[PDB]
Amino acid sequence: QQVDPAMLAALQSQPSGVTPSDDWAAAMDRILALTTRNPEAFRQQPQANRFSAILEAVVPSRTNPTHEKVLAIVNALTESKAIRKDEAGLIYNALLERVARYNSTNVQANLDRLTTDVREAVAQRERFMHDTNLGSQVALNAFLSTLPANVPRGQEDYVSFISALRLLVAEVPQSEVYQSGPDYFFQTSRQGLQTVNLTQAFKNLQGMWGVRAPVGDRATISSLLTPNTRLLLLLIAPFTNSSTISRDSYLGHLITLYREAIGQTQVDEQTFQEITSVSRALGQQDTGSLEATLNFLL
Amino acid sequence: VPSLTQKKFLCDRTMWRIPFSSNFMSMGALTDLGQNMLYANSAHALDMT
Repeated sequence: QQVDPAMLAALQSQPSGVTPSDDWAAAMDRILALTTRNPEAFRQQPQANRFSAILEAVVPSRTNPTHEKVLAIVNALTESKAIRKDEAGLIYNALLERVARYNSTNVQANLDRLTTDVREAVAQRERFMHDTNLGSQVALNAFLSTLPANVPRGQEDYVSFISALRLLVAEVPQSEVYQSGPDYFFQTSRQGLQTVNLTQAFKNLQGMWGVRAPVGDRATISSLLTPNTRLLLLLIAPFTNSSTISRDSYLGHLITLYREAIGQTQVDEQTFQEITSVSRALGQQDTGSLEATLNFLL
Repeated sequence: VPSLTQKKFLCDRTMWRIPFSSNFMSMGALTDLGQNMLYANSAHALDMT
């Protein structure tokens, strides 16, 4: 939920009340009675909690940030799942033994360099959540360095389909591709369904890019296509404008018609939101509020 | 028959607590009259007889 780990290190090892040992500029801010909200609040403390603050502010203490700088590292390693969460009580029990064994002027200044690049040079972790080359760009640029670029029929639409497929894994942060076994896959979401067999799809689409099929043929592709190729073309449909594969290829009978099939449900869901909200507006059997509703929409 | 009187009080199981404060009350642990000697290295003796 947080952005930075060192703020949680500054939340688990700093005093919540204002002390002059660490925040002098706020502890002296209220001794001299110069504060906007509640100014006159330090005279009326007795000699117990005046001298226990007014001595320690005009000459500060000299504490040791060794126990605090390591929590800005041990947290920064468990935020990125390098360590198990069940385990950080051991490594801080081992790093604090480490940097007190080999302590110097250098290591106290070398940890302090390392609690800055886990703050402002950990912006790469903010970066490839957006560009998602975790598993979407550099894991697919091996796939595009695997397919043959010499297709006999349809030389131009072959390199515009994968030009529209690299855009698919780029405009979606959740989708990713990977190497499992001798073939590459592609899931549209983490914790997600609809895994396409990406090797067994472009091998099915090879020798298929030029057909120029007529518009009176529907039930032939049970022995020609494969339903995951029929689902990969479903996942390429919203990111494919009308200028990719124009009109008369058999993919124009597929990719354009898949956008119309998505174009049905992206307005009939708004119809389905109306019907399920008027069954309780007039009084309708909720068991029979979905049987006849779906049959009108399928 | 006539009678003198003589009396005592039994109060066992407890101390006699004298509080080192000013109004002799229990206002806190770090007492009232005590805390004016926090930064007074001032060797008070006492002949409590």
